[PDB]
Amino acid sequence: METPLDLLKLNLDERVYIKLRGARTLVGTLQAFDSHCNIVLSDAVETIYQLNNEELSESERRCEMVFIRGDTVTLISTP
Amino acid sequence: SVTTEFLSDIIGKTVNVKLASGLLYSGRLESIDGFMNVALSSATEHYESNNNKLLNKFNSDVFLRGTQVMYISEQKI
Amino acid sequence: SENLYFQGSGSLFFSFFKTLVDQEVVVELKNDIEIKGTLQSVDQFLNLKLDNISCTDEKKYPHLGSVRNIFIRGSTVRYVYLNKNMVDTNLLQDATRREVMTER
Amino acid sequence: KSGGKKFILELIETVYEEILDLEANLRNGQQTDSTAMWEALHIDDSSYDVNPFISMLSFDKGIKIMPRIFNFLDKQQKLKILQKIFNELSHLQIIILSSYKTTPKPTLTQLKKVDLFQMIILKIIVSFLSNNSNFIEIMGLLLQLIRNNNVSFLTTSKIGLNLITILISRAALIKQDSSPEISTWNEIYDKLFTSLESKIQLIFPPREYNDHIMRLQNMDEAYIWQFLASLALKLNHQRIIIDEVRDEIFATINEAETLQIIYNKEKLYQDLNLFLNVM
Amino acid sequence: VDRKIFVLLRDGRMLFGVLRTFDQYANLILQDCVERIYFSEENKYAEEDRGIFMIRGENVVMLGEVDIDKEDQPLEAMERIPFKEAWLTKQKND
Amino acid sequence: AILDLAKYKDSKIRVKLMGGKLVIGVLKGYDQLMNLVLDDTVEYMSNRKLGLTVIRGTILVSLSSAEGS
Amino acid sequence: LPLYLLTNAKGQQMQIELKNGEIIQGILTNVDNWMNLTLSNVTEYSEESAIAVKLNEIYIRGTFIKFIKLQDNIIDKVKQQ
Amino acid sequence: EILPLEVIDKTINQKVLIVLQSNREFEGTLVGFDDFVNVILEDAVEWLIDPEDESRNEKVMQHHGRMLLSGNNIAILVPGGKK
Ligand SMILES: [Co+2]
Ligand SMILES: [Co+2]
Repeated sequence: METPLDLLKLNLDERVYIKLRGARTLVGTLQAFDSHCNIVLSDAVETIYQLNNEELSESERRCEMVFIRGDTVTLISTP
Repeated sequence: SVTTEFLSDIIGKTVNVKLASGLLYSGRLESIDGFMNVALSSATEHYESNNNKLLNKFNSDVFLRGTQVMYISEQKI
Repeated sequence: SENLYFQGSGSLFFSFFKTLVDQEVVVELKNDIEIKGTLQSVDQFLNLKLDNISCTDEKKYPHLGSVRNIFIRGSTVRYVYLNKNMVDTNLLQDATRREVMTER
Repeated sequence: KSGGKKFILELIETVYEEILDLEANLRNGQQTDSTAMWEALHIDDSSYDVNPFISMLSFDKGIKIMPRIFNFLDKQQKLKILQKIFNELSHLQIIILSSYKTTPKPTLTQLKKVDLFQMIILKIIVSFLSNNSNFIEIMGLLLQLIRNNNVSFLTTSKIGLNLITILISRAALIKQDSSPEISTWNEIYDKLFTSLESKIQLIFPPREYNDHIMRLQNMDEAYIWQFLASLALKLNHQRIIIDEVRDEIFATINEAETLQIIYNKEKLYQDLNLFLNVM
Repeated sequence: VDRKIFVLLRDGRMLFGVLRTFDQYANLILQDCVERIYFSEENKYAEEDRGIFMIRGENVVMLGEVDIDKEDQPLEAMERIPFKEAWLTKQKND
Repeated sequence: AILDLAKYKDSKIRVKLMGGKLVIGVLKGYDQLMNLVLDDTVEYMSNRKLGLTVIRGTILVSLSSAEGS
Repeated sequence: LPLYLLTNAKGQQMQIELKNGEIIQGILTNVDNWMNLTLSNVTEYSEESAIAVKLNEIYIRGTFIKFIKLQDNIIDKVKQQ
Repeated sequence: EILPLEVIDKTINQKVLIVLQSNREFEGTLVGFDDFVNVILEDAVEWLIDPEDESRNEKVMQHHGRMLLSGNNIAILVPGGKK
């Protein structure tokens, strides 16, 4: 019932899924955020969707700790 | 205050929220941050039309960026 | 009971980065460019100045041998990669909850 | 989580809020407003199938916030919580995960979460039962665990099995001086044994289990032997124990089927030796 | 705050000059700017002069101080090709 | 403000817009923020007359006279 | 501060590029607090065309300018050399 | 003196066509708007538009009920609805 941010605050220390505009999605364990949707992830694994010569391909990276700037964020939900 | 009045009485209805990416999310509207951040339960994902390939279905609450919302509409049908 | 990841209402990530000053981080930009370097300062908009950089050359990229320090417009950053040692994750969640408490 | 997990996350963040103010009230404030925080734990509230505290005790940030929450608590509130953990011990979603019976192959993450609950909650319970306990209240805690669960189910769980060990050991470690209590203890002890009596050596985990854990890292079963040593320390009782576990002792001593990396065989002998040195 | 720097812009073009009155938003005013394009894959490059440049802050990606002279010698072993070719090549590359 | 719009009344209006669109028409009215009312308006295709329109000032990128109308 | 500096470069001809790649070359006649420009003698074109229509006059909104090239200050350039 | 919000005001409860910066427009009955020019449409038809061929414009949805179109992207408002 609280603003969508509060629901996002419900997910702290949990695995979150974050969607970015540029055909990239992340799933990881959320540690912090502000109202601009800037985010710190603690054990995320990124996955990138591409267009290569009429085939869909998906490479992925993982890292221990990453700040991610909010203005790229298009959606959030549980893994 | 017609717009704020609109978000009030649409809490709980099923809607279509299309982003600037052209992506379209449907399910039940319960947040309306007023930066027009939206939270939806039972959200489905289609590219531009309900008639297209289901790209993703969500089984928990979805959070959507207000800066990216193009429109919100009831999915009466 | 006041922690370092917490100074005031709307300055969360600013205080967070101010905590990372003088630490070696790697910044990746929206255009895919990655820059390894040492953080020397941040501002309220999260622009970064990196000292003593090291880099991965690039297709679009011409390499300037004399450059040791760069200014980076915050609005062009995608990621800032860190190591787990640099952050108290309990505290980073705590101060976050205090801010949300305030910001509502 | 019978509840929504929307609900339990609310709860667990409300407790996080309330304890964030109560800690923030140390700039001077009327500090003990814990009467407002406690009501969020729902310990008293038997309005659910599983008590909402036991539920949020399943989540990671729940276990992580237990030492702080115990700081603003008052024994008989602390005792009320420890009674709630024992009374519904078979409802803990981390009793389930330590059990080989229910969670046969536990993801590395789930192994971690078990280690966490171990490091945090046991410390609390081991401490509270040391600097803050009555013998008769230890009886109460123990008896509560017995009468409300399928004992020996718990013996499969690292957490439960270790828990049992703590109750018993600290109890019997009251050998110091200063009656009916002694009479009561015999009655409980006898009552516990029965359930185990047939099913001891169900304790020791299946080989596949050990194989799965072993593949994920490097099996330390010192916690099992430390338990069997604890329960022994009731003469016919001593006999039944050394009986059903005998072949496992015979297998474990045969386990040292290797002599001559610098393999640490010392560890395996120590566990069994800790048992036998005791009894 | 009178330094010679390079700037890379959002569209991918590189400007070089000496800065003034910059960074309140990082919006910059430069003198004697040069747009330089590199292709290391063919040992070529291209230039064209920009006298006084004013830049709106949302368009800068990054900037930093350079020593022009140290960077010249590499310039030397490469063939300067026409600017037009580089612009057309660049559109091909991007 | 900076440009006094009174001078273009019922004169051809050529109007560029943020999204790539160009619009031409005769000025009928305005606001302090350069919201505009245009009559007889033709919009241009970037990789077509509808006549009556209201243009948002926030989206305005350039304006000038056109011999066109 | 940027607006202020440009306001001293007032009255001189220049070539200004907008956010969408259109180039406007003209004579600056006035400037305001919002980085608005008068553009008194204008010709308008694309980079593709520069490397194509004149209308005598144009009004441009400050927040949409990407950058603006102003002409070399003759005395300042000679002092540099 | 004719003022843009007033002309637009005079269009409430009439058919109206709303065009975005991109090649997209929504036609429907305009219910109301605010200071930030967020616009409410009723039973809106949604179109994608082909710049070159009116035949290749594409009708993407018929909406029913009211919809809120965020005023971020609104470029053009047409009273009478794109006759
Ligand atoms: Co990436
Ligand atoms: Co064994």
